[PDB]
Amino acid sequence: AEYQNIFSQVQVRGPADLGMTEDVNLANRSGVGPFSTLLGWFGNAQLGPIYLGSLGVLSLFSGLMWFFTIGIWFWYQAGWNPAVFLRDLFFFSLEPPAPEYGLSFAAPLKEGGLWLIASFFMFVAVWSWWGRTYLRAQALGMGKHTAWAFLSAIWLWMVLGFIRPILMGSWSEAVPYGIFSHLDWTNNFSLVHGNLFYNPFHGLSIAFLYGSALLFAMHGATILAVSRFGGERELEQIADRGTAAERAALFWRWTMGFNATMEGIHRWAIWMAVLVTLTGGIGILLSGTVVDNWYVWGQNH
Amino acid sequence: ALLSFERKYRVPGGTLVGGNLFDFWVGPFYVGFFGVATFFFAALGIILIAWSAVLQGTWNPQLISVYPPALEYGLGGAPLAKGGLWQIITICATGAFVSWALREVEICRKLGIGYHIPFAFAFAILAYLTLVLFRPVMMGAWGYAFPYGIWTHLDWVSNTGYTYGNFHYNPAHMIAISFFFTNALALALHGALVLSAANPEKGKLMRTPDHEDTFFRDLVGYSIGTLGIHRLGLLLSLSAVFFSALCMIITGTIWFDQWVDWWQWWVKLPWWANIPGGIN
Amino acid sequence: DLASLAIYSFWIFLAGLIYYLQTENMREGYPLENEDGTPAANQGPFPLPKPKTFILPHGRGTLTVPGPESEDRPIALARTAVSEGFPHAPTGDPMKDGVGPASWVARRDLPELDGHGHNKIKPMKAAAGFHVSAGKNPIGLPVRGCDLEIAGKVVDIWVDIPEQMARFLEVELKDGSTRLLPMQMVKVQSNRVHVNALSSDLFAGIPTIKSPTEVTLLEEDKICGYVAGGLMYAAPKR
Ligand code: BCL
Ligand code: BCL
Ligand code: BCL
Ligand code: BCL
Ligand SMILES: CC[C@H]1c2cc3[nH]c4c(c3C)C(=O)[C@H](C(=O)OC)c4c3nc(cc4[nH]c(cc(n2)[C@@H]1C)c(C(C)=O)c4C)[C@@H](C)[C@@H]3CCC(=O)OC/C=C(\C)CCC[C@H](C)CCC[C@H](C)CCCC(C)C
Ligand SMILES: CC[C@H]1c2cc3[nH]c4c(c3C)C(=O)[C@H](C(=O)OC)c4c3nc(cc4[nH]c(cc(n2)[C@@H]1C)c(C(C)=O)c4C)[C@@H](C)[C@@H]3CCC(=O)OC/C=C(\C)CCC[C@H](C)CCC[C@H](C)CCCC(C)C
Ligand SMILES: COC(C)(C)C/C=C/C(C)=C/C=C/C(C)=C/C=C/C(C)=C\C=C\C=C(C)\C=C\C=C(/C)CC/C=C(\C)CCC=C(C)C
Ligand SMILES: [Fe+3]
Repeated sequence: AEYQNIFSQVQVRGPADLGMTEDVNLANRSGVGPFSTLLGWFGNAQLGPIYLGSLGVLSLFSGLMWFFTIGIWFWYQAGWNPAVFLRDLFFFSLEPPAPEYGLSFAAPLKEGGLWLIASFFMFVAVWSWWGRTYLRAQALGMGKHTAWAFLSAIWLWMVLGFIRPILMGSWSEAVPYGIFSHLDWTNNFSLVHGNLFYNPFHGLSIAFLYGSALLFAMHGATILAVSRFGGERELEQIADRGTAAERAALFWRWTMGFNATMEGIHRWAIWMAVLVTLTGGIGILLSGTVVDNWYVWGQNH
Repeated sequence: ALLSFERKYRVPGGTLVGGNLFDFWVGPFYVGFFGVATFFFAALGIILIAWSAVLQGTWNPQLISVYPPALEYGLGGAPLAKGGLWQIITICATGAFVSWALREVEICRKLGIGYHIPFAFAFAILAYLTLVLFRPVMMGAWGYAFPYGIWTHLDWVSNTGYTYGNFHYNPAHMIAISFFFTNALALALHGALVLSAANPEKGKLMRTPDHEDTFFRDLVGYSIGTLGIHRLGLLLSLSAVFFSALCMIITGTIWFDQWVDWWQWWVKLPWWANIPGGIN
Repeated sequence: DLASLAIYSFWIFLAGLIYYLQTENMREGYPLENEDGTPAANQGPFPLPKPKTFILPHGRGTLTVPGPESEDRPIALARTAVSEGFPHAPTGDPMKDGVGPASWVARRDLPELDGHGHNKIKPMKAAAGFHVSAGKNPIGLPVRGCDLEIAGKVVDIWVDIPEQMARFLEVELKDGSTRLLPMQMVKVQSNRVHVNALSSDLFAGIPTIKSPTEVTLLEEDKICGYVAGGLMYAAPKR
């Protein structure tokens, strides 16, 4: 058998890479963590360094508060018994306030207040982390793509628990923090709105989700098939096209009639995925606020 | 008809069957024995779908729908109008998919690249064959397979899912959904990365793979590497499909009850099975 | 209703995105040409995009695409039929002439630079702090060809510094001269290194580099292209 380049045959290690500097505040960067021989066979072996910063910490803190706040509640339902906790870990749940309380923060802790507490922490955690992925790129002088593509995910997240519950009149329409319970919520959201398979955005969402999985398979497999010509070095293959990007382009032209460029394929990649939560966000926002049943709508449009 | 850098690549050879007989192109499309093979299987199949359109009495795409034999026919053949067409079309679809794959192989041999593409395609080929071939044959009737209709096949999904309650509970389905969601997050990133590098703020210079690796170490404390993210992408994908095919081969064969009840094996563990409190 | 307005506005948006994406992918290769090299009559529905300029780091100038397309090299091929679409045959040694699976591109004759302007790929003997930290160490192992005959030995591993990764194996030949084999085309085994693409007698053919401490984009392409063409062209010996 020939070599497939899935796992490296020989690892090589040198001095820990402190990374580029540019306008980064080197006082916030931690110290290079260890080297993993494990991860080495697959990707880079170097863990760290990581950049902390004020925003990094605010987020990381909110993040644990959100995680602990839920857990305090799970232990509560487990009667502080370690065996129960482990046994029903999947069934516990932090439900939102009841319908009565509407959009107020008045609800008692034991019936949705604790949910509001948590969500607050999660609301801070997320956005702050967004800010972070924007500032880190600015420090390095790179484009804001990662920050923008992250917004797309924030979009759906925002609709599901904030935007939609506000437009409905109650925090009771948001998602509960629980493994099995948030699955149950999903199933209900479909039934109540007349089967989401009739929602055209949901239909499109699935298109891209499947598409993203098609595309990476394609892109991945491709770059590995011409790695033997230095394909993974995309950026320099952008500025100076090599035999790698040509054969790559030609395999797909000959196959399905058309192809991409070493820079273009990424523009496809970035959108294909971004649209998943883009269309999905819309689809969920128009559910219950404008369209009560997607089957009925599906009959008249 | 050619790309500015194409000619030098259009050389003879590489075919698996038929030497130089079909070794030629038509516009951008490369042909090859298998180029032909799928045209045959594709057209014949289309014809049959069109013929099953007249037997149903409609030409609307959103209504056409080729259904399989009824559970009464077992794994035998059936009359064209009552599942016999679906069975031949299925033979034709598989003939096209397979051929297409093999066609990509001959295109690789000519370009001297690796067989990663047609290898990754074989994974979708597998998913499909699980639904229309392996699951039915193990259950005992072509009827458990899905119909070829734009919406009718969505129903099949919806009906097949709710047969076992909330399908969400199938454990392999949960594993497969993870890989899908991940694989998208991943593709979203890898594409934004390579672009935020080649397209830096206005005026500045193209960044280097060094700034990429940097950028992520600062963000999450780790960078898989340009050869790694492409291995990962290829892996999150094929896996999400592997687990998907798996989550269905076990549904209706080794397990046919509500999926949500399968989770009792965990809660009914001697150690805590009786301890009071909690949810159970 | 609002929903109907939403989905339509979307399919409109989606068609403009498909338009945008497709043209972006036409920066290279276009405009198309006939087999004779002259511009083709039909270029498709999509137009060429407006030129964009990349300012390459380390004062290496700029790149504008789309731009004037030229192979900047000779193509030793000839037509095999009187009409379009048929294979073009190599008039010489496909391997030596650089055609088909052995094709290479005339990339800049400069080596790729890391973030700080230092050569990306260096032999390991001149790479400070780098060593083999896992797996078998190829260095010192005899290299075999697809014909099961020994063609040389490994005398060093060329590495990619910024990404810490093995990219080439410097091999010494019977005549004391070295060549580079792409890591990706060799199978490092316990007691040897097997190269399936080429046969013994073809190793001497592999294009050589001008400096002994660096490889230039061009040179990489020639080497990789040569080793890969062996797959199809060596075959009579493999
Ligand atoms: C995976 C589990 C279910 C299933 C569940 C769903 C669900 C759930 C949804 C779909 C949806 C779709 N499914 Mg499905 N689907 C299944 C199996 C198949 C098979 C097959 C050969 O087995 C095919 C061809 C399809 C095809 C399709 C698309 C028509 C549509 C999604 C767009 C998309 O982006 O797709 C991903 C692929 C790409 C982006 C690549 C481009 C491929 C194009 C889109 C193919 C068009 C085919 C055309 C309509 C059929 C032509 C046949 C002629 C004879 C040539 N499905 C299995 C049985 N499918 C979505 C929809 O909107 O439905 C109404 C949707 O919500
Ligand atoms: C029985 C129930 C219904 C149904 C009900 C729903 C409902 C209800 C919804 C979906 C949604 C989706 N459905 Mg559905 N769906 C059904 C059947 C299907 C089938 C199928 C083959 O049958 C398929 C392929 C899909 C596919 C999909 C996706 C396209 C889409 C979600 C995209 C996504 O990535 O979200 C995941 C992405 C996010 C949640 C993004 C936000 C993430 C945030 C920003 C990150 C937080 C991080 C946290 C703080 C950090 C954790 C990490 C730490 C290290 C611990 N559905 C059935 C018919 N589906 C969603 C949608 O958008 O629909 C339009 C949705 O609301
Ligand atoms: C889009 C429609 C629905 C929805 C539908 C589903 C469905 C359907 C499924 C999930 C599943 C999952 N969902 Mg969800 N989910 C929604 C919204 C969320 C919200 C937040 C919205 O803002 C979050 C964070 C989650 C998070 C999660 C994960 C805990 C879990 C998937 C693993 C994964 O690969 O994640 C992607 C994220 C990463 C790869 C990065 C971070 C890694 C995470 C933290 C790993 C979690 C591991 C888990 C705790 C393992 C336990 C096993 C131990 C042996 C005990 N969902 C919306 C409302 N979700 C799957 C599951 O298995 O559930 C039980 C599943 O089948
Ligand atoms: C209400 C129904 C149930 C449910 C019931 C089912 C059922 C039933 C099935 C799935 C399956 C899947 N479900 Mg579900 N599912 C539910 C809810 C969800 C949710 C959610 C957030 O709620 C999510 C994310 C998912 C996600 C998923 C996917 C992991 C998986 C389908 C992908 C796949 O197999 O592709 C694989 C890809 C293929 C099969 C296609 C193969 C394509 C072929 C090779 C090529 C075709 C080419 C074409 C003809 C060419 C056209 C050419 C023209 C020129 C264009 N489900 C609900 C709870 N789900 C399916 C699965 O696991 O399948 C194995 C499945 O059978
Ligand atoms: C097309 C949209 C797709 C997408 C894109 C996407 N996601 C993104 C991005 C993008 C483009 C980012 O840039 C951002 C990122 O940073 O990626 C590396 C991110 C991100 N996507 C995430 C999740 C995510 N994305 C999802 C989906 C998707 N993301 C879509 C498929 C999902 C699903 C499928 O539900 C999830 C769960 C986050 C991991 C990450 C953003 C991180 C964030 O918001 O963090 C706030 C911080 C916390 C909550 C910290 C606490 C975490 C745990 C509760 C505690 C345990 C861990 C902790 C490290 C322990 C510390 C212990 C101490 C002792 C030290
Ligand atoms: C890891 C697996 C992932 C993957 C990979 C993948 N797909 C691939 C490849 C790869 C690596 C290709 O090389 C190949 C390609 O050429 O892509 C451009 C392809 C491809 N993936 C395709 C589709 C596809 N992939 C999907 C999924 C996936 N593909 C996975 C996510 C899906 C989903 C999500 O359902 C679809 C629809 C094709 C566009 C393309 C292969 C094209 C091909 O084989 O064409 C010739 C075939 C015909 C002309 C067949 C017609 C056959 C019959 C005569 C009629 C139709 C019968 C059918 C049953 C009708 C169904 C109708 C539906 C409404 C139900
Ligand atoms: C081992 O034990 C310890 C003690 C260490 C802790 C263990 C913790 C455990 C076991 C935690 C388990 C938690 C789990 C499994 C949580 C799962 C959550 C899931 C599956 C889904 C979440 C869905 C939530 C989304 C939809 C939430 C969106 C929230 C928002 C958009 C923000 C909402 C904003 C509000 C209410 C207003 C706040 C105020 C303003 C206006 C700024
Ligand atoms: Fe890439």
